Parts: sequence; C-alpha cells; structure tokens
Amino acid sequence: SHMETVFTEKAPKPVGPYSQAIKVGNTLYVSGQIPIDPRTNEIVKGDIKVQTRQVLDNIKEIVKAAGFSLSDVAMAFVFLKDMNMFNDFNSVYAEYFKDKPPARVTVEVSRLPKDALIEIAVICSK
Amino acid sequence: SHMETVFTEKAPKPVGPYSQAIKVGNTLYVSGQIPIDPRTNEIVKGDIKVQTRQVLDNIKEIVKAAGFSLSDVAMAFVFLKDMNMFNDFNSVYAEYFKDKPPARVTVEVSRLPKDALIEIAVICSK
Amino acid sequence: SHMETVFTEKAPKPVGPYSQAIKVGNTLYVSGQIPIDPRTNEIVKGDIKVQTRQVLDNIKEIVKAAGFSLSDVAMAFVFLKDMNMFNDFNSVYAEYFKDKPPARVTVEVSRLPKDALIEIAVICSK
Repeated sequence: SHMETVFTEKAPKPVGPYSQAIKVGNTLYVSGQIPIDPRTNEIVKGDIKVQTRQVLDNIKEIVKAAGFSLSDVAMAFVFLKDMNMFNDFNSVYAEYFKDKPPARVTVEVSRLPKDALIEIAVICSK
Repeated sequence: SHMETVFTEKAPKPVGPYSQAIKVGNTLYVSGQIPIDPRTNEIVKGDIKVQTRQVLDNIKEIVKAAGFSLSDVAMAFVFLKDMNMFNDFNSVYAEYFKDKPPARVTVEVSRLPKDALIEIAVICSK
Repeated sequence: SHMETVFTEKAPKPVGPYSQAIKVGNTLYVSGQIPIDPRTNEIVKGDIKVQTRQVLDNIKEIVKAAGFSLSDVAMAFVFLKDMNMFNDFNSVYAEYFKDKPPARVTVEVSRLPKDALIEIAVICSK
C-alpha cells in the first residue's frame, strides 16, 4: 500500500519480475545493480574501475529518481567476482560515499549476472 | 520488545539458533529458505524449477503466518548454485511476483546448505 | 539527517569508505564483520570456532556502542568460505543468540576479505 515501485530510464530497464527499487516511505530497497549501460542494455567495456563507476551511476540514478540521495544509503551489499580487485573497486566507490559512508558487506562470489565483475545492492533511509 | 518470532509448521522447522522470520511491526525479516519439504525435512526431488517452487512456497507460508503477503515483499536476495539456471528460476519466480515485483539481488554462490540449487531470503514491509 | 555513523575502538577500525554501522532511529545496519582482532588489525589465529567468536564479538561491540543489544538483531547474513564448517560455526553462533534468534541467511562464498573463513553482517531493530 505505501509500497511504491521506482523506475527511471536513466538506469538499466528491468527485464522480468523485479523493480529497480521499492520505496516505502523514508526507506528505499534498491536491486543489485550490474555494470549495464542503460543506452545499450549490455555490460560496459572496461576493467573493474569502469564497471564499478557504471554500477554506482546506475544506483545513483535509481536513488535520485526515488527522491533519495547517495547520502541516504545506509547499507551496501557488494559482490565481487574477484576479491583481488577490491582495492581498485574501493578507489572508485570512495568517490561516491565521501562522508558518513554506509555500512558495507563485501564478499567474492563465483559468478554474477552477465559475467559482471561486480554487483551492488543498497538499502537507504532518509 | 516489538520484535516477534514467526513460526509455522507449513515451512521447514528451524533446527538451531534462527527463526523462520522476525516481525517488527510492519517489517518482516525472513530467513534464507532452501528447497526443504517441511513434510520430510529434506530437499525436494527435482530440478531448479521444482526447487525454486519449493523455496517460494516456504517463503509464502512464512510471510502469511506473519500476517503479511507476497505482495509485501520489498527486497529479495537470491543465491543460485549455477547462474546458467537463472532463466528457469526466473520463469517460476515470475509466477509469485506478478505485480509491483520486489527489488532483487541475484548472485551465484559456490555452495548452499544441503547442496541446494537455490536459497532466497526476503525483507517485507506492509 | 536522522542517520548516524557508529564507531567504537572495541571493533575493527574502518579503513576506507564505510562505517562500522549506521543507526537510523530504532534500526541499525551493521557492516559485514570479519575475524579481525581490533588490537592487531589482523585476522585472529585459529579455526572456524575462534574466527566465528571474533566476528560475533566485533558485532556485539558495534551493536552495544550504538545503544542496541544482540537481542535486537533481526536478520543475520552469514557468509562462509566452507559450508562444511557450518556445524562448528553454528555451535559458537548459538551462544550469542539463545532466545528469539534472528532470521538468518547462510551461504558459501568463494572468498572473503583477508581470506577470512566467515563474515557476518546484521540488521537490528529495537
């Protein structure tokens, strides 16, 4: 009832039974985003840094569409194909969460959708 | 204090230090469910589709026991043993979340409890 | 705005763009903790049981610093390097959550930060 679907054309269009995000009042639940360019609907060319920047940009557009801001991210779930890429991922991530950074979970998985190097999901509270 | 344990005999009986779900007012936190038949306490026979249907049925019974409905699922965490099974998993999942589908996180893990093909945990808000 | 960063010297000091936890009113989001001894900033010597006890102690100190208690843990995300260690992990975990235990998600990942055997993140509500 107070649950709302969030959609923006500025982040990858959901194909299937999920929403980019679900807003319930001052809480936002954001889907695990992968490095899809919304212009092509395919993974962006580049290394972990380019992919991380694409993911966080996807998340930023979703969060902003919902009336939230990156500052409202309380908890981030970070899934890496390769934990050795952590330092490089982290240097880009640090750009987006400079102050009052969210709680974070970081693990290495064996594979991601579209063979992504990284997927990030967040929960926000404003 | 306003935290409540949720239990139903219609979903796998917890063996150990966890609850099927925890309800706090209009928010429900649901344990990662695996394809256990509550009748046998063992994994159901069948492929990813049969296992996915068992998991979602387990989640549905927990959610309903708690006074919630699948419509209240805001965020789903989906862990697959094999990302190549995604399309098949998704065809069953799509049956349970037809309208206003939840935010979703989907990754491939190296192994699950009882060597399950899939485990799903959800957060709901009503 | 009502979002607050949580920090205690009694749990591993964040190095980088994350907070040990984020408190928003009666909800706490806690980072995935690994078996770092805050005295050394390195992984503790020992098997899964010693590592699990270090992780849960880290989580306990964060939760207490925030004005919460382990009793307020609603949902735990448990990531194991090796699912065969589950029974041993569980025997220690059972010590910390004796009554009204949280909802739990448990999966095996291919690797963790610092090659940890286990990482745990929690969400609490008081």
